[PDB]
Amino acid sequence: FVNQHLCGSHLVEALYLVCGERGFFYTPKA
Amino acid sequence: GIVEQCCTSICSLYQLENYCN
Ligand SMILES: [Zn+2]
Repeated sequence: FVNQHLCGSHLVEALYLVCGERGFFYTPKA
Repeated sequence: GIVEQCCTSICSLYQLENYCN
């Protein structure tokens, strides 16, 4: 794997691919 | 944290794995 630069919805797509059916938490700073 | 870091800098898939359930 390679390092990635992910912003916005593109990070949520990556999380979806990595975690799949385990699911995930998307927790941005406030 | 992860959100910011991936966008401001760079992040790896292994880092993202810390966010799976
Ligand atoms: Zn885009």
